[PDB]
Amino acid sequence: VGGLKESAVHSQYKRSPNVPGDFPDCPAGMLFAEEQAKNLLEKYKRRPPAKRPNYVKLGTLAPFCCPWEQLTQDWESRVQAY
Amino acid sequence: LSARQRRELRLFDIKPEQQRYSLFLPLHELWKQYIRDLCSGLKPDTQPQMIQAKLLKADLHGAIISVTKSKCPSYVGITGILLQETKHIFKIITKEDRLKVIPKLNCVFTVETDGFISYIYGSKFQLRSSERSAKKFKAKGTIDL
Amino acid sequence: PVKDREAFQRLNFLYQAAHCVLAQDPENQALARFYCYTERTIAKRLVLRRDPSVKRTLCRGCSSLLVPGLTCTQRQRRCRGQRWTVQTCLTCQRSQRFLNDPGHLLWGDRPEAQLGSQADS
Amino acid sequence: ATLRRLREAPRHLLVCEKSNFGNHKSRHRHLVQTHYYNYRVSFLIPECGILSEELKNLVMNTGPYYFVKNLPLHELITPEFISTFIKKGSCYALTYNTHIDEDNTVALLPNGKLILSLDKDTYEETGLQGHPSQFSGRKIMKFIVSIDLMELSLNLDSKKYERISWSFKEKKPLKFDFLLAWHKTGSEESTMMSYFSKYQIQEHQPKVALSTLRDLQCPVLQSSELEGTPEVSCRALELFDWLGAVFSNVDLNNEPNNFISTYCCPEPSTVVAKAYLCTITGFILPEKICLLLEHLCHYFDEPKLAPWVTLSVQGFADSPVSWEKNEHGFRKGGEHLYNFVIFNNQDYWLQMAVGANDHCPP
Amino acid sequence: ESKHSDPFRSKILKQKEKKKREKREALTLGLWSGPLPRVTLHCSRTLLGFVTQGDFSMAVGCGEALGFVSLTGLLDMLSSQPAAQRGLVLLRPPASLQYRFARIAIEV
Amino acid sequence: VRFKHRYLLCELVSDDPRCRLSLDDRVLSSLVRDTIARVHGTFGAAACSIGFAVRYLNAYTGIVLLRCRKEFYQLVWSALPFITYLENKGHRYPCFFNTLHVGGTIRTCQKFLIQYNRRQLLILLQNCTDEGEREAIQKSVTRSCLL
Amino acid sequence: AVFADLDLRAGSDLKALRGLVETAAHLGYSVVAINHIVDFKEKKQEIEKPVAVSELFTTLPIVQGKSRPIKILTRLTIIVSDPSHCNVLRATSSRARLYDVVAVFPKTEKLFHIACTHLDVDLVCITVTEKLPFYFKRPPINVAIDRGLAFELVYSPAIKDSTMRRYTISSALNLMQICKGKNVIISSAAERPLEIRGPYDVANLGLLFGLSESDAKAAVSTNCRAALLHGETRKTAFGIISTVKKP
Amino acid sequence: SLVFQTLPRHMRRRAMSHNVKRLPRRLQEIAQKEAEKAARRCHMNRTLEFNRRQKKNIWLETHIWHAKRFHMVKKWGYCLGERPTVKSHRACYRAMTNRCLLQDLSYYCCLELK
RNA sequence: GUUUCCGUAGUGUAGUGGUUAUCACGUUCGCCUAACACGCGAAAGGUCCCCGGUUCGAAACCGGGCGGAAAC
RNA sequence: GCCAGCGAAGUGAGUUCAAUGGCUGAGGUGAGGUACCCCGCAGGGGACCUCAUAACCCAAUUCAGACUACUCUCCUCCGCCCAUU
Ligand SMILES: [Zn+2]
Repeated sequence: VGGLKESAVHSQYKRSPNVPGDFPDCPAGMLFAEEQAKNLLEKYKRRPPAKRPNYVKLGTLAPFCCPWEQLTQDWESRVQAY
Repeated sequence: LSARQRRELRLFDIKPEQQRYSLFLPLHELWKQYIRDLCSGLKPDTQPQMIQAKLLKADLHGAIISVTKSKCPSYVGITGILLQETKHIFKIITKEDRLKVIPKLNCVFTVETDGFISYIYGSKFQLRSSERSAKKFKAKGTIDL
Repeated sequence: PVKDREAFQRLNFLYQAAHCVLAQDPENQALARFYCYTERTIAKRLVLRRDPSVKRTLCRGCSSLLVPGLTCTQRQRRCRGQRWTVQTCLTCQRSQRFLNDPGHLLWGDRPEAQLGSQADS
Repeated sequence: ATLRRLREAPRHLLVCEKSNFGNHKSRHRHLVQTHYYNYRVSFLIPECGILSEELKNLVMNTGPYYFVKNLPLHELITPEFISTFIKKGSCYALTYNTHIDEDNTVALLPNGKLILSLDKDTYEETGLQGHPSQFSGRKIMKFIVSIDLMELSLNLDSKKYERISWSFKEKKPLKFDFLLAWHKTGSEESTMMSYFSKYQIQEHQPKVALSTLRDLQCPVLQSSELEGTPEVSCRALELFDWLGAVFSNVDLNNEPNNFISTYCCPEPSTVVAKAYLCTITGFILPEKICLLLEHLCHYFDEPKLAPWVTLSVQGFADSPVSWEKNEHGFRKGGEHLYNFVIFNNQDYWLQMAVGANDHCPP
Repeated sequence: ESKHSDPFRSKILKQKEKKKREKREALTLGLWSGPLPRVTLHCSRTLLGFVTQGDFSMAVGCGEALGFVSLTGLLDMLSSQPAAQRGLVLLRPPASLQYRFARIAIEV
Repeated sequence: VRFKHRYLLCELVSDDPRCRLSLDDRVLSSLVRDTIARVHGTFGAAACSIGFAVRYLNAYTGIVLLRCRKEFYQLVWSALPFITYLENKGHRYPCFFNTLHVGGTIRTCQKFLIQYNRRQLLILLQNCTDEGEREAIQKSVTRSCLL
Repeated sequence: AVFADLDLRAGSDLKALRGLVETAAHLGYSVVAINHIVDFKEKKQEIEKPVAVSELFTTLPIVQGKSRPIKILTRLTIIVSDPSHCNVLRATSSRARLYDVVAVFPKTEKLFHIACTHLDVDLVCITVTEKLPFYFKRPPINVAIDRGLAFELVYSPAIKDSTMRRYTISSALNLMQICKGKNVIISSAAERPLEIRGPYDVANLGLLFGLSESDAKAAVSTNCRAALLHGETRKTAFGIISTVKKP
Repeated sequence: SLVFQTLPRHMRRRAMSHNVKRLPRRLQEIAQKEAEKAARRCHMNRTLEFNRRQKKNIWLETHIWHAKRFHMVKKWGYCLGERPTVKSHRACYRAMTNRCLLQDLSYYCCLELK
């Protein structure tokens, strides 16, 4: 018998998104992604520097999955403004 | 019994800091006649291993000290007699009135007797000096200074 | 009394060192308290039976060996029966009862004056 | 693990720089004037059988240097010694034959910074503010204290000066054998023999060895190529290995026998008939090398038969601080050295040798 | 990936030395409320999509990611390639700097 | 509180099979420890002697298993090509051949010996083509299914 | 950083003993110590007047370093094999307090454990001559590194036979995989006037042993300082050293 | 040559030395021969204890099965089983394409509309 | 992985349900003998593995750190 | 106080005569330097070069928790002494 992590591999190997908060909707996905952002930010401040790789040098805002309030507004600003 | 003995503190105040340090010399004079009354033989050839062993449990309150080695360069060279003696610190008073606190962390103190000079490595000598005279001074380690 | 003979010198030295502080400068008694607190601790761990004539001046509340003799209040009064000499300091406010009477001078010579005639070499 | 460290490497570094003497931003003067200790000064000129008389008088006038036996440290911090030599010039001090990882070593800077390297038995007894220099695992054994004497000269009655002056006189006596020298840069000229009349001071002259080598096989160089073109020019790395063998009397050919010497000349080369050798052995001031560097820069004022000349200065194996910040240690060898390969078109190669535990400035 | 300049480092020693000054907005190593110009053009390769379920698969036998993109990110790439293979689109993990290519295929 | 070992296999491939009958643990320990002192010096002769011991040897088969450390496996495994002239009462010239250097782990070191043994008898079928020997192969297959 | 210490095992005459002092003063050695071999068969302990350093030396040692006189000290190395002989060594704590640094040479694993835990010695001699195998256990090593005990890993294989080169490199590499190299010193017991090398060359024989890439230089300087200082706290007392100063 | 380590790795309990009753019957007879060679009580109504604890979370009927051998992490709803204490990450997929598996999904609510 | 026990002059070991350090062997000396092996008396010799804590006082009691030993 | 187990394939390391923390190169962070570039507020950023990255320690069925041995490091709370205003 598995658990919630075994309930998480039930959908990601079946190529369907998970039902709690992994699909972005307005009332539900914004509350779980913020709850997802509260767990890894606590883990980010837990580790001292010179042990973790920096994120300004390598990429962008990550692993915090909320730029799509402005990312979907940006890809329409690239096409419709020309 | 714990907090009731610790109401203000047993610590000094501002006014006994200026008590004209040459008047603390009879406290050193009392200690100077105390060492002569302890072994009662000094001059011809009398057991230098005994002198350094009786000072293990001896109450060295009111004795002159001078720091000849310490890990801090600022601690080295401070002279004066001591008044308090706590777990790993002991408070001394120096020349013209000012008191200084030197910790017993990693340093040695030089105690001048009449015809003897004994170094006291302050890294092993700690832990509430009333209990130093009681028990448990065993052979452990070196003092890399 | 072979190894314990060294221990008698370490107790009366710190007792006398508290008198040398108060003989030169009174009203600053932090040195007299710590020298009595170290004196009581050595006698607590290295067990010695001190005399009741000196020990009744140490003021066993925390520590004051000379302070009630020249600063605090030691007077005579009659509480219920025989009169009592009450020794009370001004730090921990504890009292020690000692009765002074001519009817019990035979018992007053029992703890202290009997060892003056029986302790032989 | 046990087989890796038997064959891996020691730490060594080389920085090669090409530049121009006529450049306004060139640091050929600043790197020599701020290099503090010099023992071996050797220069080579190919095809030179008759030396110029101006350069010959410059070799014989590099010193002198003085040696004082059993000089204490409190003598060098008196206000009489500072106002005589330090305030009116640049005085140098180096404790002779006291190795940097064995005993105490005291050095003096021309900026007035008495930077001394002490061990653990002395750093705890003097009581001077310092910092660790090289980590030997966990037990730190060496410490270096920097004492700026010029900032103490403004306030001689300050608490910083009386802490240091008491630490040497009555607190810790420390006598040494100093290699003393002074550059005359003052109005009132007073010799060092008049000041140190009590101790055993001896005036020493630098050893001058003049030689002439014949039939030397010099490589082919291009100043605008450091890595070396194939079969046309040579690499600047290959000349730094070749140059030490000429000074060490090693110029041989291929000998297939029981004693094969596998030391080939860097190719392509050119047979050069004459080669002038010199060796200036002594405590050399860096200001005398600056008059030597500018004379070799003015050596190509006339059309000479030599394509390039040599200026190589080797420092001590006992210098605490060189290049203004670099704490030179001693881990099974390692010495500091710089080099000048001066060409006819005012171009030079700067080959700086870095020891075992040492850094390098530009 | 070519590394990017970090001008936010000068405000960190400004923040640490001010915090110890006032004793005697927590933006330390990757947080800032300025997300407007980066979504336009920040990285070398233009980023368009994320991955929510990122793990290696025991079914196929290799890395199988699962995430979300936009339509205008797809149809800008799909208009550029009417020729051969089209779903060959690189991905970049934030802990690394190595672009790795996958095969986009929408199975509905 | 334990040491990490390395176990290397060897195989004597030679003609004149009287050399394969003259194999012993006293001779093999005096052969390998001597030829390290002939190729290398006294450093590797004793650095590969404090953990070196023999554990597995079949004179009829010809498989040699040796012991060595994590820090000194590169000296034994490099001394293997330079082992010639096994001197005895006769004239013998063997030469060792490695199969797979196993990092410790005796169990899978014996597993590789099984898959090496199974591939040797299958090739031996058509090349030999003997009626009396093919019945002996059928005795090897049947007893292996009984294991 | 007191550099280039030694442990010499040679006494038969003053002509060969003074020659080892002048030879060690030539290369790099500032402090030279002399051992005294005491066996369990003879049961003889000449402690009273063994050397007379100030009497039998000509008053002026000269090194090429700081030109300081050599701190010539007298050490003791006892060949111990039976537990009925170590009881005499345990009786030397109050009878005869001489021989400033005392080294012990164990032969039994029951006797090696008490020397590193119970017996108060300064250093432990580990030499292997003529087929002497000995297991190195980790609990008697892990206590000795915190106590301050060091190990005289004395090398002298080039005297008589080249087969002794194997038994020095074998026992040392058994120690380096176990002790991890915290306090292990190396020195040469020299009886001939040319059996001593320069201390810049000794530091690779400890790197032949491995032991570090850098602390092999500190195995003759730093670890020899902590091993000589362990004999000073054993000589007078462990916490208070009282010295008589008469100017 | 050990009997206690002959058992399969899924069937290993470290309390085999304190009480022998955590072992099978046939393996106990050898362990009785090996025994010759080799905190307070609780008296409270546990039903009323779990009734008080149910005021905070939801506390399903099978919580006494799951919390005993799973890592319990509180979430947006109640605490439910997420990861097993025994390492079974490769075992859950292996018991899903070849063998059998079942879960406890009781947080899925239902809305009846008459 | 598992369990229990142990650390005491030089060795083997008692002892203590907390305030004193000892018995056997061996050494030294003494008794004895022309000089002896036994018997017998007495002395030298203590980090009671280490630290903390409880208590008026831990060889002991408790806690931690090692160490050692008995067997599947 | 006392009473309850299952020999059956395969642990996001799964060894059991007991595998595995690898090398080189490029970074991160923490010191040091610039004859280099850009932005023009003396300033800042980028580029390049040198160096530190450890100690304590080892999986044997697994997990949670307490205790103990720790420093290349980061955060909080302070002490002592030196020097300055
Ligand atoms: Zn009071």
